[PDB]
Amino acid sequence: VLTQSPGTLSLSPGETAIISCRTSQYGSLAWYQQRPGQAPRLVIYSGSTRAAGIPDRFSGSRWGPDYNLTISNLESGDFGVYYCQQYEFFGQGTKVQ
Amino acid sequence: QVQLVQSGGQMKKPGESMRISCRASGYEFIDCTLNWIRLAPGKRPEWMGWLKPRGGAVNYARPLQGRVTMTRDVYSDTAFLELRSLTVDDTAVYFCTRGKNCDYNWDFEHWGRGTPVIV
Amino acid sequence: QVQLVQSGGQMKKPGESMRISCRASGYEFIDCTLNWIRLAPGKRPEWMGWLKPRGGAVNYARPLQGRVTMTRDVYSDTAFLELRSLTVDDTAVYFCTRGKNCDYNWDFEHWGRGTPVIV
Amino acid sequence: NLWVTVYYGVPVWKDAETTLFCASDATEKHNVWATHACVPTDPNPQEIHLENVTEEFNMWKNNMVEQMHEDIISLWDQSLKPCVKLTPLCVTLQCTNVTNNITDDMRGELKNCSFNMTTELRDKKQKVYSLFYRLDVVQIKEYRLINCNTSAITQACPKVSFEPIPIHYCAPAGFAILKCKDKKFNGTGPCQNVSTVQCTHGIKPVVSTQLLLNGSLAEEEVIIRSENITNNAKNILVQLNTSVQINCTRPNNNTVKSIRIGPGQAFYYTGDIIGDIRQAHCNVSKATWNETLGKVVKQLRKHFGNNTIIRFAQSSGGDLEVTTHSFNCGGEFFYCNTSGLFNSTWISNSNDSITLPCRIKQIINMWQRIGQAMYAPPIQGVIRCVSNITGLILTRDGGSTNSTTETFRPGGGDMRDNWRSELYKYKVVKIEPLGVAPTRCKRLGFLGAAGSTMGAASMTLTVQARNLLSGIKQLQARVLAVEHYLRDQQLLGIWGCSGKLICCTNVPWNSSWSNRNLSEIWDNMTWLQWDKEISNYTQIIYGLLEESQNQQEKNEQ
Ligand SMILES: *[C@@H]1O[C@H](CO)[C@@H](O[C@@H]2O[C@H](CO)[C@@H](O[C@@H]3O[C@H](CO[C@H]4O[C@H](CO[C@H]5O[C@H](CO)[C@@H](O)[C@H](O)[C@@H]5O)[C@@H](O)[C@H](O)[C@@H]4O[C@H]4O[C@H](CO)[C@@H](O)[C@H](O)[C@@H]4O)[C@@H](O)[C@H](O[C@H]4O[C@H](CO)[C@@H](O)[C@H](O)[C@@H]4O)[C@@H]3O)[C@H](O)[C@H]2NC(C)=O)[C@H](O)[C@H]1NC(C)=O
Ligand SMILES: *[C@@H]1O[C@H](CO)[C@@H](O[C@@H]2O[C@H](CO)[C@@H](O[C@@H]3O[C@H](CO[C@H]4O[C@H](CO)[C@@H](O)[C@H](O)[C@@H]4O)[C@@H](O)[C@H](O[C@H]4O[C@H](CO)[C@@H](O)[C@H](O)[C@@H]4O)[C@@H]3O)[C@H](O)[C@H]2NC(C)=O)[C@H](O)[C@H]1NC(C)=O
Ligand SMILES: *[C@@H]1O[C@H](CO)[C@@H](O[C@@H]2O[C@H](CO)[C@@H](O)[C@H](O)[C@H]2NC(C)=O)[C@H](O)[C@H]1NC(C)=O
Ligand SMILES: *[C@@H]1O[C@H](CO)[C@@H](O[C@@H]2O[C@H](CO)[C@@H](O)[C@H](O)[C@H]2NC(C)=O)[C@H](O)[C@H]1NC(C)=O
Ligand SMILES: *[C@@H]1O[C@H](CO)[C@@H](O[C@@H]2O[C@H](CO)[C@@H](O)[C@H](O)[C@H]2NC(C)=O)[C@H](O)[C@H]1NC(C)=O
Ligand SMILES: *[C@@H]1O[C@H](CO)[C@@H](O)[C@H](O)[C@H]1NC(C)=O
Ligand SMILES: *[C@@H]1O[C@H](CO)[C@@H](O)[C@H](O)[C@H]1NC(C)=O
Ligand SMILES: *[C@@H]1O[C@H](CO)[C@@H](O)[C@H](O)[C@H]1NC(C)=O
Ligand SMILES: *[C@@H]1O[C@H](CO)[C@@H](O)[C@H](O)[C@H]1NC(C)=O
Ligand SMILES: *[C@@H]1O[C@H](CO)[C@@H](O)[C@H](O)[C@H]1NC(C)=O
Ligand SMILES: *[C@@H]1O[C@H](CO)[C@@H](O)[C@H](O)[C@H]1NC(C)=O
Ligand SMILES: *[C@@H]1O[C@H](CO)[C@@H](O)[C@H](O)[C@H]1NC(C)=O
Ligand SMILES: *[C@@H]1O[C@H](CO)[C@@H](O)[C@H](O)[C@H]1NC(C)=O
Ligand SMILES: *[C@@H]1O[C@H](CO)[C@@H](O)[C@H](O)[C@H]1NC(C)=O
Ligand SMILES: *[C@@H]1O[C@H](CO)[C@@H](O)[C@H](O)[C@H]1NC(C)=O
Ligand SMILES: *[C@@H]1O[C@H](CO)[C@@H](O)[C@H](O)[C@H]1NC(C)=O
Repeated sequence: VLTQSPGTLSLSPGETAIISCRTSQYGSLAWYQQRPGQAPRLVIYSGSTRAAGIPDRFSGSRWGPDYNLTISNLESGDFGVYYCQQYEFFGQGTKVQ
Repeated sequence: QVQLVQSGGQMKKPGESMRISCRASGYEFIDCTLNWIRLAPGKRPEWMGWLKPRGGAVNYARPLQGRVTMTRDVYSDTAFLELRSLTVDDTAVYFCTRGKNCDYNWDFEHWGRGTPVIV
Repeated sequence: QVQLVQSGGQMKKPGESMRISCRASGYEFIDCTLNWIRLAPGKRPEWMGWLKPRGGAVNYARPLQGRVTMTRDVYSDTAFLELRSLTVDDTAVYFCTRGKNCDYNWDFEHWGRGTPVIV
Repeated sequence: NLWVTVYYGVPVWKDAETTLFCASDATEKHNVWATHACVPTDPNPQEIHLENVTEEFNMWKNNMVEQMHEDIISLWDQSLKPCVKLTPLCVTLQCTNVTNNITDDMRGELKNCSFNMTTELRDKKQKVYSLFYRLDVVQIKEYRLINCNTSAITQACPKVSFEPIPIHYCAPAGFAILKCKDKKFNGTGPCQNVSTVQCTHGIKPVVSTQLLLNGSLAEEEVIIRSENITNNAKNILVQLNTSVQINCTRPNNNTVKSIRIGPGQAFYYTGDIIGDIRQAHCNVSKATWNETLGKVVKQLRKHFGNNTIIRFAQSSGGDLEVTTHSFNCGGEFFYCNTSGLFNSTWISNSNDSITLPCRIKQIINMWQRIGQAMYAPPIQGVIRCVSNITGLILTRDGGSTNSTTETFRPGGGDMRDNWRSELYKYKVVKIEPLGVAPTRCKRLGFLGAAGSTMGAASMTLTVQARNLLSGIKQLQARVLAVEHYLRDQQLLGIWGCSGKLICCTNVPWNSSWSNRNLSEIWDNMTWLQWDKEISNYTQIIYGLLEESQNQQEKNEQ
C-alpha cells in the first residue's frame, strides 16, 4: 500500500533528515515519532500540519502521491523510529540514528 | 488533558487468550472513536481495529478477523482488546489511541503508555 | 378517528335498572361532552342527557329526571348511563354520542355501535 | 468611474448553521413524537427552483443532522418525562425458564420472573409474575433488569406510540433551506439543480441501526454516499433505488397485564402467552434483496475497481443495536440478526423469503446514553409490520491487504446516519442581504433570481428582504435574527442608506476589487459569484463607506 524509505538513516545531530514515503492511495498522510520506551506521538498530520507541542523543525512537502518528512537540526530528543500512516495503513518505519 | 491508561506487561503462550484494558479520560468516551494498534518490533506496525464506543461498533483488520474481539464499558470509560489463538507473530507492543479531532480518527495524537505482549 | 364502544345486548324486566358502559377513544375524553340518546322504533328519538366528563356535570331529560343517572370513570375514559324504573316504553337502542366539534355539543358526528334494550 | 453601491436584499448566503423550527401536519397524533411546540405546517407553500445556481453541499458536515439528533432526543425525553419511572421495578427477580410442561429448555428466550413489587399502598407488596426477555435480564435463579445498576429506567406512557411521523425542519427568519434536486447526487460537492425551501419534505424519525426503513429512495439508481469511502470510520450510507420489502412479526399473543406500582403509576408487563412460544422474525424478499445487493456491489465497484470481489458479512461486533438491525415495530423493539442478508460474496464478471431471527427487547437504551433507559410496555396481540428498506448503513473492514477482495458489514451505533440519509439533500444558509457592487450612479419568490446575473437579480431585492423577521434555543434564534436585521439596518444607517434599499454613494471603486470593466459584473456574474470574489474585501468597502458617509455628513451638516 505504502512504502517508507530508507529503512535506516545514520545521521549526526544538526543534520537534516529526509524520510520518504510513497503511496498508491489518496489520503491524508501523518507522521509519528516513536522514541524508544515511549509511545509514537504524532509529529505531523494532513501531510504538512504540525501537531500541538511539536517544534517547527518538523515539516513535510512533496508533489504527487509521495510524501517527505523534513526534520532540520535534529536534537537529542529525536532519532526515534518514524512511521508514515495513510488511512490505517502504516509504513514499515525508518529508524533514525 | 486527554489520557489513555492501559494495563499491560502480560506474557502468554501460543494458543492462550489475552485481554488488554484501556481506561480513557479527558473527553467524552461515547463521542470519540478509540483505536487499537499492534506495533510489532522489527515488523510493519498494524492497526488492529477501531471501536466506536457509543454503539460499540467495531471494525477489525482483515488479517485479524475471527481472532480479535473488542468490547467496552461506558460507565467506567474502558475499552477492551481481546485476542484468541495467539501465535509467535503476535509479539508486539499494543497501544490504545485517540485521534486529534474525533471527526478524523486516523491522525492519532493521544497514545497510551504501551502494553508489551511477549509470545 | 373518534370511536365510542358500547356494551349491550341487555334485556330487563319492568322495575329493574340497566347500566350501559361507553368507552371513548380518539379524542381527549375529559375536554368533550358526551350525550346519551334513546332511539326507540316508531316514536321520535328522545335525547336522554349530556355528561361533561371533567367536572362530571350532567343534564337529564325532563321526563327522565329522577330515573337517569350518568357517571364517568375519567381514568378508564368510560361514561356510564344508569336508567331506573324500566317500563315497556323504554325499549330502544341507546346510543353514546359526541358532537362534531367540542365547542357545539349537538352535531353528533360520532355515534357508538348502539345498545339494544328490550323491556 | 466605478463607485460603491450598497444593495440590501441581495440573494446571497453563507453556510451558517442555526436552529430550525418544527412543523408538522395537524389527538392521537399529539402523543406520537410531539412536544406540542411544533407548529401546524402548510401544503408545501414554497419550493422555488434556483435556476442556474450551483451550490456546494456536504451532508456529513452540517448542523441539520446534529439538530435532528438533539431534537429527537429532546422529543423522546419529553415523551417519556410525564411517564412512570421503574425505580420500583429494580428488584430481585426469581426467574425460571418459560415452561412447556415438558423438559424442553428456554423457548423464545423468555424468562418467567416472580418478584415482589410495590403497590398503590406503601405498606403492602404484590407478588408479580412477568415474562421478561432474556435480553432484558442479567443473572445475579436470581436476575435483575439489565439497566437497573447503570440507569434510571423510565416506562413509556401506554398512550404513547413509537410509530414515526414526518417532521418538517423549517428555516427561521433570515435563513433558507437549500435542497439539492440532482439525481444520483452523492451528498457532497457541487449540486447543479438547487432550490430554496422554507421546510424539508418531512423527515420521519424512523429509528433503525443497520437498514434504513421508511426513508426516501434514490431517483434512478442506488446511491452510495460516504464522506470518503477509503476511510473505514466514515460509515457508508446506501440509498436504494426501489425499496426491499421486509415483513416483520412478533408471532406471540403476549397477553398484557398491568399492576399499580404507586399512586398513578401503572406498570404494564407480559402476563402470559396463550399459544406456542415463537421467535420474532423478519422476512426480507429474497429475490428483491439479491437484486438489491447486486445493485449495491455494482455501485461499490464503480467506487472501487471494476474487477474486485465484494464480500458481505455479518456485523463484526458491538452492542445489540449494532450487531443486529434494531427497530420499532408496532410498539415492540426488534433486534434482527442480519447475518441472513450480509453473507454473499460477489465476484466481478423464486418467491422465497430470507427469514432473519429477531430478538425482542423491552428495556431500550436508545442512543446508548449514560444514566438513561426506556422500558417499552408490551403490546397486546400478534405484531405485524410491513416496512420498506430504503437504505443501508455499511462499514468496510480495514487492514485491506491483498486488496483484490473487500469486505462489507452492516454498520450502526450512530443514529445520525439515519438522518444523514434523509438530510443528504438539505443545507441551512444564512441570508446576507447586504451586498456591494460597482456602478456609475455616484450619488419570483424568496431567493428567486439567485442564479440570475446581477442587475436582473437586483430588481427582486424587496422579495428577498420581505423574508426577514418572518424553547430557549428557538427564542435565542429569534433574537439573533432580530439582531442581524438590526445590525444590517444600523450599518445602512451609518452609511446613510437605511431607507433606500439601493444606495448609491460617494465611494470610488478600486480596480483591484475584480473590476472586470462592469460588463461582466452585471451581464455575466451572479450575486453569489460576486460576493465570493470580494469576500475578502467587504470589510474594507464597509470601512470606506463609513468613512465617506462620516466625511460627507460632517462637510454638509
Ligand atoms: C478521499 O479523501 C482523499 C483525501 O481526503 C481524497 O484525496 C484527494 O483527491 C483529490 C481528487 O480525487 C486530489 O486532487 C487531485 O490531486 C492531484 C495530485 O495532487 C497532488 O499532487 C499535485 C502535483 O502532482 C503533479 O505531479 C505529480 C508528479 O509526481 C503527478 O503524478 C501528478 O499527476 C501531478 O501532475 C500537487 O499540486 C497537489 O498539491 C497534490 O499534492 C499531493 O502530494 C502532497 C505531497 O506533499 C500532499 O501534501 C498532498 O496532500 C497531495 O497528496 C492533482 O493532479 C489533481 O488535479 C486535477 O485537476 C487539475 C485541474 O487543473 C488537472 O490539471 C489535473 O490533471 C487533475 O485532473 C487534483 O488536484 C487530492 O490531491 C487528494 N488529496 C489527498 C490529501 O489525498 C480522495 O479523492 C477522496 N476519495 C473519495 C472517493 O471521496
Ligand atoms: C414503516 O411504515 C409502515 C407503514 O406506515 C409501518 O407499518 C405500520 O405501522 C403502524 C404502527 O405499527 C400500523 O398501525 C397500526 O395498525 C393496527 C392495525 O390497524 C388495522 O386497522 C386500521 C383501521 O383503521 C387500518 O388503518 C390498518 O391499516 C389496519 O388494517 C392498529 O391496530 C394499530 O393501532 C393500535 O395502536 C395505536 C398506537 O400504536 C393506537 O392508537 C390504536 O388505538 C391501537 O391500539 C396501529 O394503527 C400500520 O398498520 C402499519 N402498516 C403497515 C402497512 O405495515 C411500519 O411500522 C414503519 N416502519 C417502522 C420501522 O416504523
Ligand atoms: C409463570 O409462573 C407462574 C408461577 O410462577 C405460573 O402461574 C401458575 O401457572 C399454573 C399453570 O398450571 C397455575 O396452575 C397456577 O395457579 C399459576 N400460579 C399463579 C400464582 O399464577 C405461570 O403459568 C407461568 N407462566 C408461564 C408462561 O410459564
Ligand atoms: C451493570 O451490570 C452489568 C451486568 O451485570 C455489568 O456489566 C458486565 O456484564 C457482564 C455480563 O456477562 C458480566 O460478566 C460482567 O462481569 C459485568 N461487569 C461488571 C464490572 O460487573 C456492568 O458493568 C454494571 N455496571 C456498573 C457501572 O458496575
Ligand atoms: C447471528 O446469527 C449468526 C448465525 O447466522 C451467529 O453466528 C454464529 O455465532 C456463533 C458465536 O459463538 C458461532 O459459533 C457460530 O459459528 C456462528 N454461526 C455461523 C453460521 O457463522 C451470530 O453470532 C448471530 N449474531 C447475533 C448478533 O445475534
Ligand atoms: C434454561 O435454559 C437455559 C438455556 O441455555 C439452560 O442453560 C438453563 O439451565 C435452563 N434453566 C432451567 C431452570 O430450566
Ligand atoms: C417475596 O417476599 C417474601 C417475604 O414476604 C419472600 O419469602 C419471597 O421469597 C419474596 N419473593 C420474591 C420473588 O422476591
Ligand atoms: C436538472 O433538472 C433538469 C430538468 O429538465 C434536468 O434535465 C437536469 O438533468 C437536472 N440536472 C441534474 C444534474 O440532474
Ligand atoms: C461524488 O462525490 C465526489 C466527492 O466525494 C464528487 O467529486 C463527485 O462529483 C460526486 N459524484 C456525483 C455523481 O455527484
Ligand atoms: C413501499 O414501496 C412501495 C413501492 O410501490 C410504495 O408504494 C409504498 O408506499 C412504500 N411504503 C412506505 C411505507 O414507504
Ligand atoms: C431502479 O429501479 C427501477 C424500477 O423502479 C429499475 O427499472 C431500474 O433498473 C433500477 N436501477 C438499476 C440500476 O437497476
Ligand atoms: C389473545 O388472547 C385473547 C384473550 O382474550 C384473545 O381474545 C385473542 O384472540 C388472542 N389473540 C390471538 C391472536 O389468538
Ligand atoms: C408482506 O405482507 C403483505 C401483506 O400485508 C404481502 O402482500 C407481502 O407480499 C408480504 N411481503 C413479504 C416480503 O413477505
Ligand atoms: C443471487 O445471489 C447469488 C449470490 O451468490 C449471485 O451469484 C447471483 O448472481 C444472484 N442473482 C441475481 C442478482 O439475480
Ligand atoms: C439561466 O441561464 C440561461 C442562459 O441561456 C438564461 O436564459 C436563463 O434565463 C437563466 N436563468 C435565470 C433564472 O435568469
Ligand atoms: C486601492 O488599493 C490600493 C492597494 O495598494 C491602495 O493603496 C489604494 O489606496 C486603494 N484605493 C482606494 C480608493 O481604496
